[PDB]
Amino acid sequence: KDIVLIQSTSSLSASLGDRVTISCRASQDIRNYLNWYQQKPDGTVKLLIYYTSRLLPGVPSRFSGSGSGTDYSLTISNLEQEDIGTYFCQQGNTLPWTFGGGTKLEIRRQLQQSGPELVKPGASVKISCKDSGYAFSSSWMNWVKQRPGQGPEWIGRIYPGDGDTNYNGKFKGKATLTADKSSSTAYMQLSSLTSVDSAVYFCARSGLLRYAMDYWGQGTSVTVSS
Repeated sequence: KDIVLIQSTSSLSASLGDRVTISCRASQDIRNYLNWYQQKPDGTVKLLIYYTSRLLPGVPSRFSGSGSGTDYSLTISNLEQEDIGTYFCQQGNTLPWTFGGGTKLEIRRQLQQSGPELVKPGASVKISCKDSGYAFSSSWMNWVKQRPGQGPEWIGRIYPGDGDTNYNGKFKGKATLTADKSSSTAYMQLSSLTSVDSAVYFCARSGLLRYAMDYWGQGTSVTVSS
């Protein structure tokens, strides 16, 4: 079994200025390889904390991370408006990378992806991700699935340099990852689509830390019609 990540609280509201603390739990000691992403109401994703407690450039100091072994947490010392969205943890100890179920936080009382697609059941789609950055061929391009309400799912990755890939077993016969160095574009084809495939798919890069995706595409929504 892949390491399961749990975020016991899936919905929490609070007032501005409030101290907010979100818990993440792993089914096995993930040796401090734990990250936290923020997804704003518009669906965009961002890596906030990596390796349990390291803030990424530009994150506000009101964010911190704690924990070890199997128990981790994210804390916002005083909630701000821009802090609204959903928070997902993710383990980077063993492939496939797995994410928690997300915690939607509310207030009480370079990666350029292709457009949305609508398809009939059983049809296939090939979507793209153009990276304007200089590390396209020297980084890993990861892909993530997000069904409305569920936690993201790491589908697999590809190293544009030599075309090597690493898939999540669940999507092996489902996804085919390819890239193009001359155009700095990573492609993902999803075959024989079912209603279970309707979702938003993200491309996200990693390089310095293969388990933490620090740059994300805006996401492409694929809908498998009735």
